[PDB]
Amino acid sequence: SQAVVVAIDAKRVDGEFMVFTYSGKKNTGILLRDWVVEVEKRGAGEILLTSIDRDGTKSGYDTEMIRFVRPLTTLPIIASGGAGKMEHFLEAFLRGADKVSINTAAVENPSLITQIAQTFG
Amino acid sequence: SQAVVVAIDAKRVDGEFMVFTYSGKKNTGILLRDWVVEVEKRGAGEILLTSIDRDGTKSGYDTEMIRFVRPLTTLPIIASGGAGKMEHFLEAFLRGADKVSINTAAVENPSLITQIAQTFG
Repeated sequence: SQAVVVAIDAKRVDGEFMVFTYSGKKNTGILLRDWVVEVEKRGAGEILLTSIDRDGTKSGYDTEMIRFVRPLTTLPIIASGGAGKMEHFLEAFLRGADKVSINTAAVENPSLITQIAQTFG
Repeated sequence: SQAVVVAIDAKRVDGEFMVFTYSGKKNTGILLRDWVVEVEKRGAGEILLTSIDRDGTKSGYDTEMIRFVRPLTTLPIIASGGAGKMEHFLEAFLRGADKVSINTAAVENPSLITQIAQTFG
């Protein structure tokens, strides 16, 4: 299972977390709560959980979505989308994320990588 | 280090692999070869390597980019972008990817998750 990462992009639609495909543009009609479980059962090794609701912003990770997903699966959850500053990483971990993903934020401030790794491993 | 995933989006510009930010839209001017090394030194636990050149296609992962990155770092590399069918996963692994990421391909054919996990773990 260690070989498979499932990336899940989700956002709020009418009070429900829905899975989106095609770079966050197509509403699949599949509930996030159902998909997370199925991905675990099928043998995914970790989940890359991207909130389309926070992706591209610097407001922090979507901690409500992390909280929602945490009790539904035992897999490692990688929080993605929204990171801007050091306090955001602790916040994700406190909601049950196992890992944090950074991209633009890392390029623009490489020291974030160092700071997370020295604090959290 | 296990806590940090660095996502790197890259593509070819004038014969060089360049790092892009802002969902693959801004050319940073930073070479992929330099950035991979720096991310390793700074303590990233794994790299999510997305080829903007194959993302959103179903042609396979960008195996040339995986080959290019493999000898530059010892970190686990997650191949991302381009997956369409089972033979693509073996191909990525054979170029040195440690993991494969799937998203739209998994939603559209959940059995891919099962098949990768039973074959590769």
